[PDB]
Amino acid sequence: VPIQKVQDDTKTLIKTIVTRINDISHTQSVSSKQKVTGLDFIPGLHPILTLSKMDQTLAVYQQILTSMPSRNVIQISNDLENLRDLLHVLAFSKSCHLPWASGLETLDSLGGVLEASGYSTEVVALSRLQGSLQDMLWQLDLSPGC
Repeated sequence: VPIQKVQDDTKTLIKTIVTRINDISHTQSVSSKQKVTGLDFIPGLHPILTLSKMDQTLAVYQQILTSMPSRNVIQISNDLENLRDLLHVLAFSKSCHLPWASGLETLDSLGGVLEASGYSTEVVALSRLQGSLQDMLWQLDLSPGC
């Protein structure tokens, strides 16, 4: 299938996945209930990553999301797979072949980004995962390399 068909489903998927984050992110008021965020900071930056890094970002976030006994963020973990599915078929139409991320490749190489500083609240993982998802969409119009 053409890249444009893959992107059509990826555009709506990312925009729909982020809606679940936004729905529980509606309570991230200024110093109201956004407590236990480790140190009131966002060490999960939103830089320019490639299709290979995009799949890996969802794989490594799953290793932190598993530690979150909150149906709100767990139901979202299954929706991340749907983005990655198209992402693998996307690079195929670009003559590029990316490796399927296992999950447990950089659990510790990334776990230090958060320091596990009371990372048990939804707002925290959601504040990181929110733009992490949208950070795959704009990227398809920037530089979706492999």
